[PDB]
Amino acid sequence: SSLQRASVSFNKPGHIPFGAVQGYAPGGVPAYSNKHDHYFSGERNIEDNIFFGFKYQCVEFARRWLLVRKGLLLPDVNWACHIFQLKEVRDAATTESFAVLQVRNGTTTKPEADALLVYPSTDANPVGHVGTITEVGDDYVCVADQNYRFHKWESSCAYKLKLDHRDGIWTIIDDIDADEIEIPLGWLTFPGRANRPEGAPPVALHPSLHFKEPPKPYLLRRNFLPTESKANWLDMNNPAERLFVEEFGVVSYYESNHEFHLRCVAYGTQLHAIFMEATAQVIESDEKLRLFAIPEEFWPRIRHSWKYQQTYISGRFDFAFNNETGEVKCFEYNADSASTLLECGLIQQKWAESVGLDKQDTRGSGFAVERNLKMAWANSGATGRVHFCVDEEREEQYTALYCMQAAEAVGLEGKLCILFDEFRFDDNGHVVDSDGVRVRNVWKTWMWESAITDYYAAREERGENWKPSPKDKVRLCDLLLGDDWEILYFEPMWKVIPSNKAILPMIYHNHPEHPAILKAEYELTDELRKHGYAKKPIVNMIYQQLFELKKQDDYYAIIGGWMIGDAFSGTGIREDKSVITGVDSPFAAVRIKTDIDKMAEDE
Ligand SMILES: [Br-]
Ligand SMILES: [Br-]
Ligand SMILES: [Cl-]
Ligand SMILES: [Cl-]
Ligand SMILES: [Cl-]
Ligand SMILES: [Cl-]
Ligand SMILES: [Cl-]
Repeated sequence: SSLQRASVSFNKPGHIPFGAVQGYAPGGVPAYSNKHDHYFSGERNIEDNIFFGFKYQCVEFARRWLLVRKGLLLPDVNWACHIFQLKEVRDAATTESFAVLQVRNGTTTKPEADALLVYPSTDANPVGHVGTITEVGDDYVCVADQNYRFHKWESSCAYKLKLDHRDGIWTIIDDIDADEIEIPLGWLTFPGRANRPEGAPPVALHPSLHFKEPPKPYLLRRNFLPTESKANWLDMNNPAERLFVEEFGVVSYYESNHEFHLRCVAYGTQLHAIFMEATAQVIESDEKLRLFAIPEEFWPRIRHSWKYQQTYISGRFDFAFNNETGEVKCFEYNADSASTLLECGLIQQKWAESVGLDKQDTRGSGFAVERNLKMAWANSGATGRVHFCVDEEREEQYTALYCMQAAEAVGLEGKLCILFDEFRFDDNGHVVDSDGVRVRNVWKTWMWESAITDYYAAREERGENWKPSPKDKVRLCDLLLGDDWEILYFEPMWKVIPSNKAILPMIYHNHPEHPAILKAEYELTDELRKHGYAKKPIVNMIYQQLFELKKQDDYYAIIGGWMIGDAFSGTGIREDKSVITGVDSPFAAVRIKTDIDKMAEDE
């Protein structure tokens, strides 16, 4: 019991883990959990060179289901909804094309089982959706799919939809969520092909239907000569974009193929899982917590943080990438607070528009950022007012205002706080703001170390019998390390752990397979002496292996990879001919070369 405000996590109640079997469609076709809406793993489902789809999206089910159930291969389709515009599929054995029949919703045709129901594209759901209709009642249809609902099925389908019948017309309506009604376009039948017998084994596919090995990934430094350029290209009204300009006063950017971007989504999301696992191990060990130099006095608190709050908004990986070898290696996870968010999720596209580089065939590397900040916030567990707290530093202010825009977009109320005078103590020692409201949610750039130092400093300046009264000005340590441990902090206190170089030998030991992990040890080893090592200490030592930074046009380049909530949501670059300090280094635009040009990340 004990915990007055609810613990929060991104594992929502109802939902089952990514990849757990939710249930089976008739014929023994399993539906896997995609964790939650709009989650994207970056990982392909391939058995025996048959590319089914992405782990686990809605089309992936459609396609898997069609093979097992009818012996027919659904062709490549970028957006679910485009399925309704298919005229033909293909035969698993002969490859001969095979005529689907398109049957529109809201006509005089009743729907029937073993059809692919297809929802349209909307301003509110841009790729649409595809399910299988497994049964058709008098007044409903049953649907089997992936990536719409996340529960353990209580039957052979995911859900039931209304089937309306008035004046001769049949209309499947999805009004389950009464404030997000959708009407499907219609459904594809496959007239002439019987279901495969139930408990028949799967057909083997003609090898000319094997997945074409994708192109090897590349990230390549390009030079462009803009024909059209815009004098003022940022929106000076928007406060975020203003503080940027007053901070920073034939061109260049990087081009990645779609495969490189997929490789980052997959490596990103997996590294995040790996760091989180590691972070649990540290949290449960007195020894490891002393190693990370967390003072013993803060263990109850950090441990509490870890139990109480399993949500978080941002963290940034630092990668190197080598074009010839294909290798992506991760140096570190700056999960407490990273610069570069506004640049990545806005300024670089804005810029690209200014030099006319947003042609049809490429996209802004951080297109997802905006939409995923909203989803982090919407699912963060924060409710009521959120205080965004920063220093007299513009870089932090535009970082903050950018997450406020996202916060305010999803129903949260926001208040930017520069330093600590917006706050006061009330009659009972609690921290409150200028309108008299008790603090409950705090997003901040202020670092936990800075707080821990201010706490130790504070400890004499007033003493140890001291108890806050309205007389006392609020300090950092009161705003982040006061007696109210149930304030949600964004980036929570446990985020110091995965940010700490001491986690690096632990993630190496737990998962040395991972193509992105670098060998790291607590002690020098003969093998590190051969490969080359860096001796990186902490807040004794850790030793990590070296990776070559390869140059293009003489520039070294480090890649930043954002986690926004649990989404890997984009990449940016900083480059330098000498040393990428990224306090003072030029940021570089990353563009992805790809309705024939749209992706799966949008689902
Ligand atoms: Br609450
Ligand atoms: Br940084
Ligand atoms: Cl897919
Ligand atoms: Cl009605
Ligand atoms: Cl058979
Ligand atoms: Cl403890
Ligand atoms: Cl409130």
